[PDB]
Amino acid sequence: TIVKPIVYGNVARYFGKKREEDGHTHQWTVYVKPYRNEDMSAYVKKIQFKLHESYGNPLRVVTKPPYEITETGWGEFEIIIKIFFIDPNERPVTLYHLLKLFQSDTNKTVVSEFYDEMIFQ
Amino acid sequence: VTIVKPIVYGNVARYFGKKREEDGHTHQWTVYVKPYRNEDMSAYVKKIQFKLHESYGNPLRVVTKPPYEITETGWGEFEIIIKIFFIDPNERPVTLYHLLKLFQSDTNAMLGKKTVVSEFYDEMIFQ
Amino acid sequence: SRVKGVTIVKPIVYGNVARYFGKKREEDGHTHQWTVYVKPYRNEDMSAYVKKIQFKLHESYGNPLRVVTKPPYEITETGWGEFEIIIKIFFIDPNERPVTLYHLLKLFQSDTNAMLGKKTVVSEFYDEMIFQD
Amino acid sequence: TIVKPIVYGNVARYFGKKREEDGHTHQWTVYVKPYRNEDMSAYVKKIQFKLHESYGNPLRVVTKPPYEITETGWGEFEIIIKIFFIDPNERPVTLYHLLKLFQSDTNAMLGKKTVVSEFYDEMIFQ
Amino acid sequence: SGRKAQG
Amino acid sequence: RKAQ
Repeated sequence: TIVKPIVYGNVARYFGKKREEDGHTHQWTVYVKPYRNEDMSAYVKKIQFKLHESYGNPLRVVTKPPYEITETGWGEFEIIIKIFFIDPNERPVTLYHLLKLFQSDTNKTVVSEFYDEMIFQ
Repeated sequence: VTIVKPIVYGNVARYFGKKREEDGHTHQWTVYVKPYRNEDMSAYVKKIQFKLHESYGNPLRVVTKPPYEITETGWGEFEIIIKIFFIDPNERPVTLYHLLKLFQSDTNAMLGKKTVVSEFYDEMIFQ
Repeated sequence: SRVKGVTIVKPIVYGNVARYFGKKREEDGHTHQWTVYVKPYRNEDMSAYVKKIQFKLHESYGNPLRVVTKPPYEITETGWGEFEIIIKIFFIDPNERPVTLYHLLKLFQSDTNAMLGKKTVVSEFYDEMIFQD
Repeated sequence: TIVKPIVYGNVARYFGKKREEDGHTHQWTVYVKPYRNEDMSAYVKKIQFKLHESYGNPLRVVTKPPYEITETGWGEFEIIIKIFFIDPNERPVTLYHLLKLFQSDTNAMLGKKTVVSEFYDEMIFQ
Repeated sequence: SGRKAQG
Repeated sequence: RKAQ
């Protein structure tokens, strides 16, 4: 049994104002990264980030680090993150992340991220 | 694999805009023990105790699953006693001492560094 | 190589730091300054057992083979591109072949770290050198 | 049989405007630190920084990390750094550092605003 | 170009 | 001893 730790989540920052063309208010980046520095592409084939249906190209795919997608928007929504491995017979792992744009009860740049573990062999 | 297990430990800290009026806190900080490599430290670590300053409630904080980190706010620097307990009952606990750093050095302030990092190194060997 | 003397293990970190100029330099198109390095894991003198460390750069560099014979074992350069550096660590003459490491030079800051305002890009790894005392 | 690598030197930044109240033009910080981070105070008792005689209080002493001294001024001069050890049997080590304030002509075109002058050395015990 | 990448 |  091999366990590879990861952290996933997003950063976001409010624009100055609401942008008039599209009503977007925030820039954000959603990501998966190793907990400590390592090249995950040795065992990760691709990571797909499924965005809200209001986006054109809701299914974004990253094949090389950094595994991150940057966009702008105006509302929060759930992103489905699916990690595909080079090894066949190795089930992809699926993560669910609520994209955070607005500051929380307890806390410039908003950060919402979580520790997780990928289990192998 | 690796012959010895390298670890890093210490803390990061971030200054608030200003002093928070309610409690006079000025910084958020996170004290930690991590493997250097991207590996599962819980394979050999059972729990890690972080003994905080007496001004904190429940100052003996225990973390039993990764990540081995405690995040708090504060206003002064103090020594944290870190005690690492191991899965193997024959491995004696290891005690580390760390001065929680909040204040950026003048050198690092003159460079662009907004985050305070105070990180130290150790190595463990397991049969 | 035939083993002469006692085999020992020395932990190291290696890799690079880099910083963006903030604009592309017109004379050569360079955009970043970077330093590639090998350091002992703890604060100790590596020159006691390291004879020299060679850093082999991409052929777009005028002298691609940089040799450092005294600490600190580092090379600072500027450039525009990310590429693999071949690092060869040679030990004092009880022994013969070098340890070879490969390091992908990292220059370009992630979007995440850019939004966090982090100024320096760092890519560092651990290894253990095994050689004869 | 103990060698402890260190780095020493200074950073400096131009004021932007020449301060007329005293003629100083730069802020600077001189420092000593272990090459790989460690508890240097375990073996260092104090570090003395001796400044130019144009400073009031030219002797500055630091006894805990960070081993650094911050000042302002207008000129480059040689700082004398004396490192004293916990062991009274260990003679102090003296380092000399030329304070750097003015930036190279390379480094405007690169795009840096802070001057750094830094050197590697090694402290040897018996 | 080649084994060297811009970004 | 002291310059510029």
